[PDB]
Amino acid sequence: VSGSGVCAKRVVVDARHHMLGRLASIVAKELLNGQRVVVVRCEEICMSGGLVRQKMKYLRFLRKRMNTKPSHGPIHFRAPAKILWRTIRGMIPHKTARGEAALARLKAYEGVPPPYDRTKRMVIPDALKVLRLQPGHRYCLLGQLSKEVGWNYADTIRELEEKRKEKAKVSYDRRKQLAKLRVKAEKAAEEKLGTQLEILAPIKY
Amino acid sequence: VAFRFHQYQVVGRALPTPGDEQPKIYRMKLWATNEVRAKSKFWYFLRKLKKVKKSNGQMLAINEIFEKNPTTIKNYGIWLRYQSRTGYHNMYKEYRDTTLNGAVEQMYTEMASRHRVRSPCIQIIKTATVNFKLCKRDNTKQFHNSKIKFPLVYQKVRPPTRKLKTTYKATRPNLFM
Amino acid sequence: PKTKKILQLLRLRQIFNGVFLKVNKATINMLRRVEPYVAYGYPNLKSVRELIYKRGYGKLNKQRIPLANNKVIEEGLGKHNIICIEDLVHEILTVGPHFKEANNFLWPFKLKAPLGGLKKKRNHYVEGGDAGNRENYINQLVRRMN
Amino acid sequence: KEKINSKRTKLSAEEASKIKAAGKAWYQTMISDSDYTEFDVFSKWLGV
Amino acid sequence: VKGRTGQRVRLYVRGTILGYKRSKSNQYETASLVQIEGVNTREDVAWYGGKRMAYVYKAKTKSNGTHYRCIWGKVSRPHGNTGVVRAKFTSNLPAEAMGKKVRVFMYPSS
Amino acid sequence: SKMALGIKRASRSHTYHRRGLWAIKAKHGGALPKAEKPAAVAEPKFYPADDVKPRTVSTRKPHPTKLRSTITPGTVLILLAGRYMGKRVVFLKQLQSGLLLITGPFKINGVPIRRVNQAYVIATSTKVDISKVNVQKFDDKYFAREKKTRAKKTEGELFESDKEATKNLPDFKKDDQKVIDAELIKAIDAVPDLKNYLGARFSLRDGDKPHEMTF
RNA sequence: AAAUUGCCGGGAGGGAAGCGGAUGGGGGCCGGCGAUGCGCCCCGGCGCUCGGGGCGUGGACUGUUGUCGGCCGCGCCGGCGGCCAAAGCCCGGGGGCUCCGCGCCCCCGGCAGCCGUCGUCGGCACGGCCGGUACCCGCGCGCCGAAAGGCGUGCCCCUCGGGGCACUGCGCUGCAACGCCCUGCGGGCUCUCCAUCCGACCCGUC
RNA sequence: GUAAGCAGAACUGGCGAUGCGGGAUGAACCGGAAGCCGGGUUACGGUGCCCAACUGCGCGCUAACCUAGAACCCACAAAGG
RNA sequence: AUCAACUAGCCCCGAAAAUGGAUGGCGCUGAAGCGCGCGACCCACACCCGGCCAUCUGGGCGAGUGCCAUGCCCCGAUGAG
RNA sequence: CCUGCGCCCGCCGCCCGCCCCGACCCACGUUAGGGGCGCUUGCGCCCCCAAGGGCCCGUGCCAUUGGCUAAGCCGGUCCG
Ligand SMILES: [Mg+2]
Ligand SMILES: [Mg+2]
Ligand SMILES: [Mg+2]
Ligand SMILES: [Mg+2]
Ligand SMILES: [Mg+2]
Ligand SMILES: [Mg+2]
Ligand SMILES: [Mg+2]
Ligand SMILES: [Mg+2]
Ligand SMILES: [Mg+2]
Ligand SMILES: [Mg+2]
Ligand SMILES: [Mg+2]
Ligand SMILES: [Mg+2]
Ligand SMILES: [Mg+2]
Ligand SMILES: [Mg+2]
Repeated sequence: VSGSGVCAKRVVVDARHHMLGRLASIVAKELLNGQRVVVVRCEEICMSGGLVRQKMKYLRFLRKRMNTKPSHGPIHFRAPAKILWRTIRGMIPHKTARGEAALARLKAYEGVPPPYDRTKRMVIPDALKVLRLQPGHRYCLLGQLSKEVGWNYADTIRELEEKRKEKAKVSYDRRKQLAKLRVKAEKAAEEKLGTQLEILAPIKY
Repeated sequence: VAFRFHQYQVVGRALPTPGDEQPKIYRMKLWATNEVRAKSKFWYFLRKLKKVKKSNGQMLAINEIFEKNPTTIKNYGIWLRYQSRTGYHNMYKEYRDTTLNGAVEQMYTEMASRHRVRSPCIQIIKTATVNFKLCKRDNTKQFHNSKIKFPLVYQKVRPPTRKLKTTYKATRPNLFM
Repeated sequence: PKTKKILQLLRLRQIFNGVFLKVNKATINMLRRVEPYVAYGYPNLKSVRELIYKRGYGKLNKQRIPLANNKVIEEGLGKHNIICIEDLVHEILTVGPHFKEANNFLWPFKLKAPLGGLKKKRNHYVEGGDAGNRENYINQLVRRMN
Repeated sequence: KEKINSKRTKLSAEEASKIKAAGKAWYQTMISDSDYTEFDVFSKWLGV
Repeated sequence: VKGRTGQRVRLYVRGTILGYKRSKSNQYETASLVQIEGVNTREDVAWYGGKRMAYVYKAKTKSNGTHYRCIWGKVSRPHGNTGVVRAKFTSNLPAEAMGKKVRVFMYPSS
Repeated sequence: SKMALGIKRASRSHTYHRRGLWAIKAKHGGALPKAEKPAAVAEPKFYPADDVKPRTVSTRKPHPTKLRSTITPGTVLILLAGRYMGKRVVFLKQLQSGLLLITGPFKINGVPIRRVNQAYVIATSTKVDISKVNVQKFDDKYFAREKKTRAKKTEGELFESDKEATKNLPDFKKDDQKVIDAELIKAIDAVPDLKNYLGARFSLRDGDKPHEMTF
């Protein structure tokens, strides 16, 4: 992993059905390479090995605390966005100025808040579940783990997403109509211009 | 391209002594990754089978055996002797390959996989082209079926070359088998 | 200490130094005792020629003199009717009556680290490592250290 | 390029007979199998 | 972007600084590593071998009437398989320059 | 042929032919000439204490710079740098110093006749026909700068007056430009869109990969 | 004088600081920090040196390109040789298998389209670092040519191309073309502060 | 000697006296020994992130509801299922 | 169509300790685990090519236009403490 | 609540500083399946592999001196 090499102002990544470790590794190198990343829908991140293994792993994590001052001890986050951020922090040198700067470039959210709902959301093929996991091997959703370890905002994230997904689908239909009339325009204009568009025939698909 | 393994005839005999100006000549068919390793393994068997060491011996000829019809599919049997963690065993195998070199390469691979056996621990007794109608293993027989038909249940999603690699993509990959 | 002494006699006292040897029962039994430390094989015409032109240096009065020209050979050997670099090649390749003199004349070759790498140096060539006899395959290794 | 009699006859047919017969005879030698009828115990397992 | 304002021919390709030539315990500031936009194989970067590069930054005070400063370089050789190049500049790049952008030009053309 | 030429050059016979010791065997009869002894000055004005070593007027004769194979007259070049970066121009001929002589043409691009170093150019595939254009009036000294002194520091009085003055490009050079571009445009006017092509600049729109892009 | 302290100005700070290598930003300082002279010339006065012009030059430091060497790295393409080479391809022949993977498998003999492995020979394109000539190369001594470079005679060779050898002499012998700045908001600095990456445990002692 | 990072011997090498690369970390384990530099290439070891170098091309085995397992020395696991 | 023993790969049981906790960490499940391979690549103060400093070696310089001769120049190898 | 001599807001006159260099693009869902379009509302048709695509005067010395200007497109501003 070297880096995307892209000049985008930011890259919004829809983390649904990505693998936490593979996604975190890709995102971490991007942050080090100076890029800014937004990751949305972290409740939908997938983890290999079922819920039971992942619950056990997380409750071993709850055991670790400074015996004489637990508030100083390891800080156990419940929200999926914070689970993602600490997994990324594990893959960055975060005790240097350079790694502090890298972590600043990362924003992680549960669900798709504004303005990121009207933005195009990219996917990282190297971490997708369909390509990285063999159908029939246990996995859980990072939202599911948080629910069972004490994240009390699962339902509000669910309420908000349904209203957004409905609001996005009517927009799907509105563009669906606009796409069709534009298509008929394509023909109607492309017959108005005859040989004058001949140079495009062998390079079109 | 190259085959990792090659089949060799190796010919050799003891040194002519003040008696026996015509010592007896031996041959084997050996598998190795080059001539040098082929000659070395010849002198292994001929020390421990026919009691002639490389020192008191002489090398006569070494030739590479090639497949006659590489473009066709042959079934194969391999009789092999190997060493486990607690002894020695005899094992028989069936393979399908266009060349017998290809058949041997699979055999070493499945021994290192299914049994953790390394190449310095395997001796190939006998090799053969078992014609179909006499193949024993069930894996090899299910391919002896004209009207063979099956889907590709596993299919790699990857660009033609790394030139077209990206990190991000607009849409999810579209797969159907 | 015994391995150390033999490599001094073979004029190999630095890694990736190369020299030319005559086959002998006396010689082969010296390589058997230092084999983990050396790779060796049978050189051919191209390997013997390119080594001597490109990386050949003479031992004139205990000093390492590059064989940039033929007069160095004439003054180096001369007495043994070796006059040119091309007869110096011939003297080495077809082991001749003065192979002793024309091979001691050549200073030990100083070779590159092999372009493309080695396999495991710790094993014999037969095992898949690099030590020992690799008879004609030494020529492939010459191309990559020359 | 201009189809001069390239690689014209190096030798005659009868030599081409014995030449190709000889190498082919050396071919059966190379790929010849041992019978394996030395091993009474393993004769069935070996298939011979 | 319709009716934009800005410099309005692009004769260069964007590149980003990744750090210096490294081992896991040593660092060599004389050669920096540069990711070039759109190259994705070790054979694709033979095209850029030798091309000049410019790290353009802004200093705090004006000199010759501008705050802009530029240090020039060239692409030397590929680094790895995926299309990263070793870059050499007149001066070693700033350690804070990593994660920033460089301009890869076509000037010493072939 | 690099080595084949090299073998030919060092041939004992052929270097005799090359140097021309025949035809020097001619003048001075059945012999090869002698020489004499210069430096009979007998008039040192000074005597340096350093062990003197005089001025070099080198006899070494560096080979002329090579022209890239695809830079053939009439081909359209893209300028990669300078104030005309991106401009598409016409290649006329190589000059004596090796610099390429190019024209906008100035009617179309605004690029006059000028030298461009071959390094800063990418040759395109398209071809103009210029083998009825006359270019011998141009040579390297045409562009010879004849630069003046350092005394005219551009100062507040001088900043815009230089712009508001005109003592610059002289009358014959602007008359020259009209001669060539008038001839050039005829063959340019033959090719459709070739006039538009030169008036535009080359640009890297997003996703254009030079190592892929054929020109 | 130092330790240590106050005031003024400047700089930096998330549980040490200091340190070694890099460089970037600020400072502060550096005019031997960086040149304007030398050769032909025409006078007009004191062959030699100053006063005007005419004349070609010529200056720290640094920029780009070219061309020659040296070492290196990468990519492409072509020829030859060995093997029974086999093979696919085109033709011909040879064995059993019993409704079967069945238009089955294996085998051999001719030949004239492509394609392993091992060795070798050749050409070409790109790129990196160093160097710039007192000899090695190279130049003048003849002509042509802007310059590459070419131009002569005789013997040997195939016999196209053209090829190879020939007698050899005198001297000479630090590669170039353009730039930028020139008391400046310029150039650099081994000095000071700070930032960042990498490295980095406190010395003496047994 | 039940053994011990225990006590005593034989041959060789190392540390001590020695930096450097790797084994996360370590006096003696692996590579390798050194003037101050430029360029090239390697050894041991590696190429998901930390961390320079492929989420490279192949074939199998493993599914752990015990912290599956994952580095010569080396930081154990046995009889038995 | 099937039965019985045996055999050996990975997995599981056998498998208990005191601050909170360690395949180095995060993590990984057509692996980023295990075994065997194939292409490249990355990485030492080691090897190669070059400059420079020092050591050591071997040379050249008088009927001297000749020199800190305790000097300059040339050649080769070398450099830990 | 918001400093009676203190502050705030709006317009143009710009001048610096800052980022950038086309810094253009909203479906959900699954992948042993899905997508667009018609009519039995399920059937047909066509498409399924990568944004490897579309869009955009995309073309003027960050952009020459003046006039004119459809239809179309982009910005600021007014209102809803
Ligand atoms: Mg990396
Ligand atoms: Mg390499
Ligand atoms: Mg290795
Ligand atoms: Mg060892
Ligand atoms: Mg004091
Ligand atoms: Mg203060
Ligand atoms: Mg510091
Ligand atoms: Mg500084
Ligand atoms: Mg060169
Ligand atoms: Mg046949
Ligand atoms: Mg002591
Ligand atoms: Mg180096
Ligand atoms: Mg000495
Ligand atoms: Mg040394």
